[PDB]
Amino acid sequence: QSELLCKKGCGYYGNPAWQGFCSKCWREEYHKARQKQIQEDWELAERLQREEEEAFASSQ
Amino acid sequence: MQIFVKTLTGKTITLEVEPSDTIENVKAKIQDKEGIPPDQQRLIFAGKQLEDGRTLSDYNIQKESTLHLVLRL
Amino acid sequence: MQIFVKTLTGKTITLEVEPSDTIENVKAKIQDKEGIPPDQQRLIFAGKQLEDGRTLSDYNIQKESTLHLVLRL
Ligand SMILES: [Zn+2]
Repeated sequence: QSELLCKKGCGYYGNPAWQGFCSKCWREEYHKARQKQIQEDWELAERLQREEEEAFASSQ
Repeated sequence: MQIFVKTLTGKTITLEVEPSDTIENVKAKIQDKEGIPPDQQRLIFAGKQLEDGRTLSDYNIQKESTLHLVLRL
Repeated sequence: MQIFVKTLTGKTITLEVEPSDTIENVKAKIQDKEGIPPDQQRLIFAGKQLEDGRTLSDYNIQKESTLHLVLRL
């Protein structure tokens, strides 16, 4: 019972290295943030795709 | 380690890589499997287009990481 | 960092660990020294039996901390 308790409040102790979360809660957060990069990257990929197709057709 | 390259057309290439591997060498690896030439490949990770002379480690591409592939025209 | 594992039979194993190390990996470390298999090991800290898939940091095992070892039968 101190300030070191996990930030999700699941009872286990957090780690300074994992920004306050425990091992299991940090995994969920990590997966959550990774899900977001894939999504954003897919959106970037879409833009680059549209642009390559436009730049192509801007030839012949 | 292992990372994944998702195409926009429903393919996920699974590559066998090391953090030391250059982006250029990763694009050679994609050629080995998909037959797409390195200079016809745009790789994306965390909102950046991946630069040829840099390495996976330079971008913090770790275990399980997922990039995207766009073809050049 | 360094933590200590006291047996009930007059042995104190001194381990070299990191807060990120899993309980399972700590039990592998004990095997390296004592030859006791991980599945024959119960670890105790602050009144709890230590769960395999959790880490030292999950239990607030810091520098100098002392656990106990009971053998399974
Ligand atoms: Zn937690």
